[PDB]
This record gives sequence, structure tokens and C-alpha cells, in this order.
Amino acid sequence: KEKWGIAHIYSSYNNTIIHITDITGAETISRWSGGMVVKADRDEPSPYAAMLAARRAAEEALEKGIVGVHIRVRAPGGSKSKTPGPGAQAAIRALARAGLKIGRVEDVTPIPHDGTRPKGGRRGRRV
RNA sequence: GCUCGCUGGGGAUACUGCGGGCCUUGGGACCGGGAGAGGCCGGGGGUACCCCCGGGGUAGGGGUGAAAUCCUAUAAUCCCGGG
Ligand SMILES: [Mg+2]
Ligand SMILES: [Mg+2]
Ligand SMILES: [Mg+2]
Repeated sequence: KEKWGIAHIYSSYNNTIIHITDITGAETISRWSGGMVVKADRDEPSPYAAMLAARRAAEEALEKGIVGVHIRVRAPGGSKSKTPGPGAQAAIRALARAGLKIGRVEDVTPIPHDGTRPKGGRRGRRV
């Protein structure tokens, strides 16, 4: 019939990870990060690295019979930043251009109800 | 005039003091329907986070103005089921 999967996208200020699994989440189809396609640490979070990694992952998934995906995009969350980096939308767009159908899109950043304390002291980074 | 201080008598009763009597405006007591993260004791939860075990996957993850120490083939980062 139709084999649908899930694309988990992890976006921070330092890197991007694109991880395609099956509908239940328990079996991995492909997994590509920014440091696997570019050679400079400075370029790992850039949008272009996101496009390259997304294209590699989409090809590997298409060869194995996946037809479309649902998307789950997240920032680090927790006691770290709640805002996704610059490579989220670029990764989302490059999946559709590569041949997959796109289902529903949502963000699953984990948000505390007044949880743990953040690193940096009571004055924070002083640069 | 000064030593502004003392002492014997007579008079007055507004104010202050002392004795009695009568009040309710200040203050306190009590009754009614409501408001509030006021305090203490007992019970039940919420996400997040860290560690441990099992399944997948395979070469990087993390971090900076730029880097390196550090973590990772005893299988990490990432995803799933439990404690
Ligand atoms: Mg890297
Ligand atoms: Mg300075
Ligand atoms: Mg394991």
C-alpha cells in the first residue's frame, strides 16, 4: 500500500541531525548529520549543510521503499535553548524536493514546568 | 532697680491637679454574607533532567570569536520499550 515513516530533525546552534525511522519509531532507516557532509566546524549548522544531509538521507530512504514522512522538529530544549537553529526549515524543504511526500509537521521541543537550573551562574556568560 | 528667691495672712475659680456623678464620638468585644501565593501538618500529581538495563544503527558527538582538552569501535551522539 503506502509505507510512511518519521523524520526526526534535531537543530541547535552548533549542528543539525536528520534521522529517518519507520512509523513506529523503533527501526532506523537513515541518519545523517552536518559533520558528515562538510569539513569545517563553522559550517555544521549552516542551511546548506542541512540541505546536503537531507538529500543524502532522502535518497537512502527512497531506495528502501519509504514513500512519505511525518516531520518532528526539535531544539535542544530542557535547560538549554528553546529556539531551533537556522537549519530546520532548510532541512524541511530539501526533503520534499528530493521526492518524499510530506505529512503533518509539528515541533516536539521538551519544555519544563519549572525544572532544572541552567549553567553559567547568576550572572551568565560574560563576553 | 539688683540678689527672680523665701515666708504670714485675705480674695477669685477660667485652665491644669485631686474627689464624686453622667455619657459615646477614640479604642476594644460580638454577630452576618463574602476576599486573599498569610502560616503549619498529612495525602496525591506535573513536565523536565540524570543514571541503569534491553532493541535499532554506524562514525562521529560536544564546544568556541576561532580552537583544544573532554566523550566515542567495551558501539557514542540520535530514535524506541522499561526500571
Ligand atoms: Mg562535527
Ligand atoms: Mg573580552
Ligand atoms: Mg543499546
